[PDB]
Amino acid sequence: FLTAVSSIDTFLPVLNEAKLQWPTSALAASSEELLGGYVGSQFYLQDGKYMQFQIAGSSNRCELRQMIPDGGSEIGWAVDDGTTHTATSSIVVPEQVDGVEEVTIMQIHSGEAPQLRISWIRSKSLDGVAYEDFIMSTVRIGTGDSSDNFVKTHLADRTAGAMSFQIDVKDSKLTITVNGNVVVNGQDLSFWDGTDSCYFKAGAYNNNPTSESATARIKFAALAWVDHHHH
Repeated sequence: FLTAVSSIDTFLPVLNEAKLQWPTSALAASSEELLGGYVGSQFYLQDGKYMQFQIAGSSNRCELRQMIPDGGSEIGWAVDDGTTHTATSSIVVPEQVDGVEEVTIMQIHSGEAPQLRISWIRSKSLDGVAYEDFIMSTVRIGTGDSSDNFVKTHLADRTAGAMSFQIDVKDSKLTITVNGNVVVNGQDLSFWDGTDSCYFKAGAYNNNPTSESATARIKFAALAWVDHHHH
């Protein structure tokens, strides 16, 4: 039988501040249900240690969505509200099966668009350099579809072992730290000033697969939204 993520202590803080969306943006489990042992093949505890997300199908997802703690409603914050917004994680990205091409593993999202996606990607060229099997950041600096709306950055080659991520947003600037090294230092997010519906997500969101049957799989060793106000 599948073991529930809430059966150990590691992920209780974040489960108290999230809801699960699966297999689309539809609610699959409230915070209370996650703390109460919600479990399925899409979301279970692997190796007694990892919060494992699994999803197949183009644009489908199995993702935690940040919520107000202790049974609260949807959170929304702004990049320019003056507070530091921080997410941390430690992620094992296994070798992905054939047909999986890109998996988004953390996001900053608003009602209508992703400000930031961190994704694993099988193969891509960036700025005239071909990269394989790597982690990338995609930042939106507009809502359009042309390449001037995006800032895309190679963060790191995928490792077999856990990779740690920290995302900080403060005063309309984004910092991304990977394995303790600042890789994205003060990216401008001021396009989004005034949008007060932003929130963190994490999990697996499957992008442009070549088979809708192929299951993406991501293992989290740690995940938290870090509150700088301690309220």
